[PDB]
This record gives sequence, structure tokens and C-alpha cells, in this order.
Amino acid sequence: QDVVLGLYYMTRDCVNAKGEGMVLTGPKEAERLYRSGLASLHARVKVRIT
Amino acid sequence: EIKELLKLGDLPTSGQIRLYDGRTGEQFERPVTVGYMYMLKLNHLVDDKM
Amino acid sequence: TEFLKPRLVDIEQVSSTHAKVTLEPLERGFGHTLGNALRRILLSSMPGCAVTEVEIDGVLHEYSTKEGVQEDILEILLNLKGLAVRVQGKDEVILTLNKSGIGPVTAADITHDGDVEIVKPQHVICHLTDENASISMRIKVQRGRGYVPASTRIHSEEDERPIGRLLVDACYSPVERIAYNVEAARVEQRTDLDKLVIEMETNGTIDPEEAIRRAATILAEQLEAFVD
Amino acid sequence: TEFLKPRLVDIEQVSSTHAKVTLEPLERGFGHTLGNALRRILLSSMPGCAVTEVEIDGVLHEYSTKEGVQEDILEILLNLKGLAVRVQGKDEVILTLNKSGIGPVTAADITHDGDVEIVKPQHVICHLTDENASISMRIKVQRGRGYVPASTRIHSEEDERPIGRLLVDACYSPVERIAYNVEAARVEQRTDLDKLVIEMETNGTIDPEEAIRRAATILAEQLEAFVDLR
Amino acid sequence: REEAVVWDILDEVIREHPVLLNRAPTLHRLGIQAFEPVLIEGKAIQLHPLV
Amino acid sequence: KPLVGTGMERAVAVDSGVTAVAKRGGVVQYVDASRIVIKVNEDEMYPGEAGIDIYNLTKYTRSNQNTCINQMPCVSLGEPVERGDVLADGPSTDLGELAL
Amino acid sequence: ARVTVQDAVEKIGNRFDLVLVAARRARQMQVGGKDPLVPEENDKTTVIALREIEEGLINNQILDVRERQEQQEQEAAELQAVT
Amino acid sequence: SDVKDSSLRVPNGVSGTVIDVQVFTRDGVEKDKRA
RNA sequence: UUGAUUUGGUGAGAGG
Repeated sequence: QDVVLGLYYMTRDCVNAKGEGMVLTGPKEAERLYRSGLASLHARVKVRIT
Repeated sequence: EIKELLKLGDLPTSGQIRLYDGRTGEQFERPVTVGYMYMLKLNHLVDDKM
Repeated sequence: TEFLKPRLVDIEQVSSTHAKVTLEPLERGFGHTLGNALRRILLSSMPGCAVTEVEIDGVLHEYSTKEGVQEDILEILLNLKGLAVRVQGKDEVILTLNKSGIGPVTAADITHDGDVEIVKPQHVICHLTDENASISMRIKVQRGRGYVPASTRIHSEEDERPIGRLLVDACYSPVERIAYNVEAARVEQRTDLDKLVIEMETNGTIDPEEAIRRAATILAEQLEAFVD
Repeated sequence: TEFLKPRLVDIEQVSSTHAKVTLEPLERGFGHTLGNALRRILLSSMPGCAVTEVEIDGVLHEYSTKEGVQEDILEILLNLKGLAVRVQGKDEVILTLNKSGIGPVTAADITHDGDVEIVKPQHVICHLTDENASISMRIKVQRGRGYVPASTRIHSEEDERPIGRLLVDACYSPVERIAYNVEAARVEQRTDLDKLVIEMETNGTIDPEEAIRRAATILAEQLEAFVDLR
Repeated sequence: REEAVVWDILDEVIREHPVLLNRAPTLHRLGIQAFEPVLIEGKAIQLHPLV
Repeated sequence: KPLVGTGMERAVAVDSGVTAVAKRGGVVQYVDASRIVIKVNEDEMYPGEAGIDIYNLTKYTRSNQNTCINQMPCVSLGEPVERGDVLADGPSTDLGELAL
Repeated sequence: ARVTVQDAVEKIGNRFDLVLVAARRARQMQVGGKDPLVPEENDKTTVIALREIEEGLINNQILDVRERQEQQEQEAAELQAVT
Repeated sequence: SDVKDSSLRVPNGVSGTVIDVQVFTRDGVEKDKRA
């Protein structure tokens, strides 16, 4: 119950947030942009995943 | 009347205050509900069951 | 009124760019203090240098396309951002790379001065389809601290740069990921203590313990004023 | 490395207990780091003196009652657990409270020694109603940190004490509430600097610049394990 | 008496020794599962949430 | 004292005999270490049997569920009380209300 | 250390015979006389047994071969000590 | 030797303070001369 | 060879 709420709030999206439509060189700096305070947890973004 | 009484006190009308985290010092997104609930201690104590 | 000093018990060196500093034991609710302080300093305050601006011929903005390459210029921007360079003496060095022929272009192909060097020469830049394709980019390297992205970079700039200059996110701080846990250790009477497990993965140009020691002495010299 | 160093520039006392303090200048991003670290340390690990053993004459256990008073003995032990004492030289002192006559027993009636200072002269303890009633308690004030309770201090105590000494729980920490704010600093040539406005709320016994100095020394000596060894 | 040396003995008898946790109305076989103990300051069984 | 109550706390805390509801109104003498002593106003006071009411407080004792039933005086010395008013707060009561 | 026994179940494919083979081995290490075929990380005889199973050097056939070898060693010891 | 220990003790796990001792014992309980 | 009694059974109430 708690963990599906944490995931459903995490992997979602909104039509404008901090860092809308910026491009990221990996998931590591995705978490680094979430922690430093430069993007939001749900902000649509092109990443490069492997 | 709950909203009007929350306006007599200087509290926010929604009943919800933004709360920071004691661990990380940074704000919880999406403001949370804080209030006073009258909580009771029932007589099912754990060092009568262990 | 005496506090528990720890011993650094483990550096499980997984790779040359990986570490796990198991650390025990601390006072109750001190692992989160040390871990969060080091994490915020290592994310947004640690000094270092990387690529900020690049001028490429054949392009006019970030959504054009040069010939002879499989990848596009967003991919060359991203693979440029992934490059880890170190500058010793100066702090604003412009570099230029030229490549022609059938084959990929790597980091060792660049023209370097005496003050700069590449920590990963086999890090790929792009690939080239045509032997007649002659790629050219003027790679500028500043030096700052932490992280500044191209979005607020283009919001903060106002001077009209010449057409062909490309902005990239400036990964100044050399760490890529730091994330810890706090576990629970035991001194023989009190079970309330807690053990730190700091994980760290960086790029080249540094050794994770050197980054940890740098952040720790940054915070100690920051707090050096009003102590006894 | 273009960093700076902060100083305690202005220390305003809003009252004797609730008192703010500035910090200036902090670097960019450091404000929430130092504020949260000083919050965690200043709430967990400060030294303050508190009541530990209460010795009333003619009272065996704490669940009895006494002649001539209002509050019962558990009420007296709670009102003594709230006490705020500030010793200077020793680390373990014994006070004395003796009073007869109809009227309330303030904290200002304790026959103080020279190096103890009771900073709440309106702290009520008892309500003596009979004029032939008396009360003579002998308090014991240790000094430590954190929270050490009666159950753990039931066998921990080594010095074999005699029977008849009521054990009061020890709330040692004199900091009760602390909030920090990261404003925008007014620097005449820099705009990317900030100030830290720590708003303490003490027990009245601790001096705020001394508390901040001790918390800073605690943080520096904890980080020396990172600095020196690896 | 519970002296200071039997807790190291206890952490050396626990280590790789599973226990059967069992909720009182066991209906199917997933209501008896074996765990490894981790010692708790407390008086309550801490049980992993997914389980 | 429940901040959000229904107002039926008063009737339950009085009507269950765990609080020492005053039988005859008046003032107070308040020896109280042992018993509340209430001087009675003259209108509620009988002609013979001059009379002042001495309430017994039941201190720390065993309930049927091993909890502690205990009464504490909630009136001071020299303070007017009326008939039907409460004097000693029982277990789980706060000034005549019901504080579970 | 040990979390799952899945490789040991792979190499003795019955999942009910794993318990019997590792119990025979852990009784050879507990009472037992014998010393393990694997480095021990302060694991108990259960985890050392299953950890021997996972790397494919103890099964039912190896234990019966070793017990025939010990029976032949006791036979040769009895014959060479008496005669 | 054949003597034993039925002496009512405190149950396992509980603490506390003896708040009251009642004794309407077999007309004779007095130990020394306390009765 | 160094020590002891509820389970038994009923009724009532409670927890998950």
C-alpha cells in the first residue's frame, strides 16, 4: 500500500514542472537533479538509458 | 465553521501546513495535514503479551 | 559529556571509480547528519572543471544536423557532457578537435595543450560514416563548482554569442552519484547507535576517498571560525 | 576555491528564553546544510542540568500523599522534572527547599548555594494549605545529555545509594525548539550569498552563542574522522 | 543474571539459524515462513512489510 | 480534556460515580491531605446537625482491570462550590469532564 | 553468506533431496570429525554445507564415494594393525 | 535439605513499588512484637 | 542426589 503510492507519485508526469524538456545524460544525473533542487520528480525529459 | 474558526486563529484555511523533514531539512512537496487528534492508549500493552 | 569517535572500517573498492565507505559507530541520529551534510556538499559545492561551451561548424542551433555522422548534435552534446577533463594551471581553456576518415572519433583524438589532459581517452565522442566528412568543434572549458544546467545558463546569459556556439550542462563537481544508508551497529551495552554506509561513484580525475576528504575539509574550513 | 567564512554578526535577545541569532556570510547552497546540521545537533546533544533524585522527609514511595499540600507526590515530581537549573562549577549539587505556612511554594524559595542559579522564580511546586504543615525536600541535580530514564538508571547507578530516594526521570536537553531560515544576504558586492537566521528556544539556562559554539565543535570533531583517516 | 558476555554468545547462536514465524489463523502454507533473526531492542516482532 | 468533544463528557463523568460530586453547596476548609472539608451555606443546611461535609478521597488503589483508580481535588482552599458541582477528579477526568 | 539456495537446487534438482544431502554433510561437519571443502566466513554448518553444494563438489554420489573410501581405510587399518 | 522455597516471590518480568501490605493473618502473626 | 502445582471443568468478558 505505501510503496505503490510512492511509485505512483514518482513515475508520473505533469505538463509543467522544474526542468521541463531538458536533456539528461543518464539516470544518475536525473537523481542528482532531483536531489540538488533543479528539477522535479515528475517533469518530462529526454534521458539516455541503456 | 471549521474554516471560519481556522481563520480566527492565524492558521491556513485548508487545514494543511507545509512541513519540512527532520532528516533532510527539505520541504515535503504537496502540503500535509497537521492537527490535534485525541488519541487513547488501550490496555493491550506489549509487555503483557510478550 | 564525551562523544563516540568512529573508525573507518572499510573501503570496499568495487572498481577504480567506485567505493563503499562502511563506517561505524556514531551517536544516535548522527549518521544522517554526516551523510546529508556530505551529500549536499558533494552534489552542489565541490569544485572542478568540465566543458561548458562548444562552437561547431555546419550547425546554427541545437536542432540542426551535420553530415557524415550516425548520431546527431544532441548526441554529440550529450557525449561531450560525459567527457571528464581536468585543467591544472588556468581556468578558461579552449580546445579544438578535427577528425576525418572512416572510424569513430574518441577522446584521444583531440588536440591538447600542456596544461590539460584527458582522464579517459577511449571515451567515445561520435562516429563518422564518410571518409570525406571533416568534423570540427571548438571546445571551451571553464571551471566552476557543482552543477549548472544549460536551461538556467541560457536564462542567465544575455550577450549575443555568435551563431554556432552550443551550451551544455557544466558537470563541474567530479562525483556522479552519492547515496548512503544508515544501518544499526552495536557497542556492547547500547544498541541505539548507528553505522554509516556511504556509496560513491565518480568519473575520472579523482579517487572517491579524495572526494570525501575534500568535502569534509571544505565543511571543516567553513566551520573553522567559531569553534573552541 | 573562492569560498568564504561566516561569523556571528548580530545576536538579538527577544526575551530571556526565546532568542534568535544570525550567521553571515554563508556560501551558495550551504545555508540549508549548516541549518539542518546545527538543528539536529542542537536538538540532540546539548548539555543541561536537571533534577535526578528527590528526597522528601517522611515519604516512603512516590504514590503516597502528604500532610498540608495540594499537589500529590507524583504531581510534585512532575513539577520538579520541569525545573530549570544552571550550575557553574560543579557537575553534581544538592539543593534544599524548606518552607512552612499557607501559600504556594515557588521555586524562589529554595535556599540556593553560590554556584547554582534558579532561573525561574515563578515555577510553582506545591500549594501548602495547612499552617502547621511543613515540607523539606533535598533535590539532587546532575548534568548530562539526551534522555536517561528511571528504568535504565535502576541498575546503572553504581554508587550504592540508600533506600528512600525517589528517582525522577532526567530530561537533560535544555533546547526545546529551533528553526533556521535562509534569507537573502545584503552583501554590497555579492548577490549570491545568504544568511542563516537560527531561532532558538531554550530552557533559559543555556547561552545561545555558547550552544552554537559547542554544536560547531561537535560537528567539527565528528568530521575529523573523515578528514584525517581517509 | 544476564551478564555482559552472553549477548555476544547470543549473536553467535542467532547468526545463520532460521525461525518459523506463524500468524495465529494459518489458512494456507504461506502463513508459516522462516526468517533469520535480527535482534531488537524492544518487545515486538519486527516483520518485513511485503511478507 | 478532549479538545474536540461532544459535550456529553460532563454527564458521563458525573453520572458514573468516579468523581466526588458535592452533596451540599457552600465554601471549603480544605484540610484535603486526607479529606475535602466543605462548609455548607445556610440555606442548604439543616437547623440541627450544624454540619460540614467531609469527602473521602480514594487514593491509589486497584481497579478490576489492574488500572489505577485515583481521585485528586480540583478545588482550591476557600472557593465557592454549588450543589451538584464536582470536587475531586477521578480516573480519566479533567475538571469534571471525561479525559480517556 | 546466504539468502537463497537456488543454485544448490539447480545442482541437486529435487529440492527435497537438497535438505537430505546438506544434512548428511552438516552432520559430517558438526559432530563430525570432518573439515569443510570451502573457506568459511564464520558461517554455520548449514550454510557451509549449502555453500559446498552450490559450487558443485558435494552431492549424494561424492558422499557415498567418501564413505566407501573411509570404509576401505578402516578395513586396511584393521588388517594392517592386526595382521 | 528437605526444607523448600514456596515464599511468594515477584513474577517474571514485572517491577514496581510495594504500595500497601495487608495482613488479617492467622491470629498470631507478629514476628517480634509488631502486631 | 540440589525444588514444586495449574491444566481438569464451568461461566462471563475481551483481541486478531
